[PDB]
Amino acid sequence: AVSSATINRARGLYGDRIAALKDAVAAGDFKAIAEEKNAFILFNSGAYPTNKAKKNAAIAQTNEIFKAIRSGDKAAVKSAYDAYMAANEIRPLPEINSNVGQGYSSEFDFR
Repeated sequence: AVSSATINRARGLYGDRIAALKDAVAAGDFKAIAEEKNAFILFNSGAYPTNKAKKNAAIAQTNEIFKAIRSGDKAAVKSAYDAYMAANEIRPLPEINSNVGQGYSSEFDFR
Protein backbone atom coordinates (compact mmCIF):
# COMPACT_ATOMS: atom_id res chain seq x y z
CA ALA A 1 0.00 0.00 0.00
CA VAL A 2 3.08 2.20 0.35
CA SER A 3 5.53 2.80 -2.48
CA SER A 4 7.66 5.45 -4.12
CA ALA A 5 4.61 6.14 -6.31
CA THR A 6 2.22 6.66 -3.38
CA ILE A 7 4.66 9.09 -1.80
CA ASN A 8 5.12 11.04 -5.02
CA ARG A 9 1.38 11.05 -5.73
CA ALA A 10 0.59 12.43 -2.29
CA ARG A 11 3.40 15.01 -2.35
CA GLY A 12 2.43 16.15 -5.85
CA LEU A 13 -1.35 16.29 -5.61
CA TYR A 14 -1.77 17.39 -2.00
CA GLY A 15 1.35 19.51 -1.92
CA ASP A 16 0.02 21.35 -4.98
CA ARG A 17 -3.37 21.85 -3.30
CA ILE A 18 -1.53 23.38 -0.35
CA ALA A 19 0.71 25.59 -2.49
CA ALA A 20 -2.35 26.84 -4.38
CA LEU A 21 -3.53 28.46 -1.13
CA LYS A 22 -0.97 31.28 -1.55
CA ASP A 23 -3.53 33.87 -2.68
CA ALA A 24 -6.04 32.84 0.01
CA VAL A 25 -3.33 33.21 2.62
CA ALA A 26 -2.35 36.63 1.26
CA ALA A 27 -5.98 37.77 1.27
CA GLY A 28 -6.88 36.41 4.71
CA ASP A 29 -9.35 33.98 3.12
CA PHE A 30 -9.24 31.42 5.92
CA LYS A 31 -12.29 29.50 4.66
CA ALA A 32 -10.29 28.34 1.61
CA ILE A 33 -7.60 26.98 3.89
CA ALA A 34 -10.14 25.17 6.06
CA GLU A 35 -11.67 23.76 2.89
CA GLU A 36 -8.27 22.17 2.16
CA LYS A 37 -8.04 20.32 5.54
CA ASN A 38 -8.00 17.01 3.71
CA ALA A 39 -5.01 18.08 1.62
CA PHE A 40 -3.12 18.69 4.85
CA ILE A 41 -4.16 15.33 6.30
CA LEU A 42 -3.35 13.36 3.16
CA PHE A 43 -0.08 15.16 2.49
CA ASN A 44 1.03 14.46 6.01
CA SER A 45 0.04 10.75 5.88
CA GLY A 46 0.99 10.07 2.26
CA ALA A 47 4.28 11.95 2.09
CA TYR A 48 5.38 10.38 5.38
CA PRO A 49 4.11 6.77 5.47
CA THR A 50 6.94 5.53 7.67
CA ASN A 51 8.87 8.48 9.13
CA LYS A 52 6.96 9.20 12.33
CA ALA A 53 9.17 12.14 13.29
CA LYS A 54 8.42 13.99 10.04
CA LYS A 55 4.73 13.14 10.23
CA ASN A 56 4.48 14.35 13.83
CA ALA A 57 6.25 17.58 12.85
CA ALA A 58 3.92 18.08 9.90
CA ILE A 59 0.85 17.56 12.07
CA ALA A 60 2.21 20.08 14.58
CA GLN A 61 2.84 22.66 11.81
CA THR A 62 -0.66 22.05 10.47
CA ASN A 63 -2.10 22.63 13.94
CA GLU A 64 -0.10 25.87 14.07
CA ILE A 65 -1.71 27.06 10.83
CA PHE A 66 -5.16 26.39 12.27
CA LYS A 67 -4.34 28.05 15.65
CA ALA A 68 -3.35 31.12 13.69
CA ILE A 69 -6.56 30.93 11.67
CA ARG A 70 -8.57 30.86 14.85
CA SER A 71 -6.68 33.91 16.12
CA GLY A 72 -7.73 35.75 12.94
CA ASP A 73 -4.15 37.05 12.60
CA LYS A 74 -3.34 37.14 8.88
CA ALA A 75 0.39 37.62 9.48
CA ALA A 76 0.54 34.65 11.85
CA VAL A 77 -1.33 32.49 9.35
CA LYS A 78 1.11 33.42 6.61
CA SER A 79 4.08 32.70 8.90
CA ALA A 80 2.72 29.27 9.85
CA TYR A 81 1.82 28.43 6.24
CA ASP A 82 5.24 29.40 4.93
CA ALA A 83 6.90 27.44 7.76
CA TYR A 84 4.85 24.34 6.91
CA MET A 85 5.72 24.56 3.24
CA ALA A 86 9.41 25.17 3.84
CA ALA A 87 9.73 22.37 6.40
CA ASN A 88 8.01 19.89 4.11
CA GLU A 89 9.68 20.84 0.83
CA ILE A 90 6.41 21.93 -0.72
CA ARG A 91 7.40 24.39 -3.39
CA PRO A 92 5.30 27.43 -4.28
CA LEU A 93 3.56 27.43 -7.65
CA PRO A 94 4.94 29.46 -10.59
CA GLU A 95 4.25 33.14 -9.86
CA ILE A 96 3.82 34.24 -13.50
CA ASN A 97 0.16 33.30 -13.62
CA SER A 98 0.36 34.99 -10.27
CA ASN A 99 0.39 37.92 -12.68
CA VAL A 100 -2.45 38.76 -10.29
CA GLY A 101 -3.58 42.39 -10.38
CA GLN A 102 -1.26 43.41 -13.21
CA GLY A 103 -3.91 44.63 -15.72
CA TYR A 104 -6.05 41.54 -16.15
CA SER A 105 -9.45 41.10 -14.53
CA SER A 106 -10.10 39.26 -11.27
CA GLU A 107 -12.07 36.73 -13.33
CA PHE A 108 -8.95 36.04 -15.39
CA ASP A 109 -6.67 35.85 -12.36
CA PHE A 110 -8.77 33.23 -10.55
CA ARG A 111 -10.14 31.09 -13.39
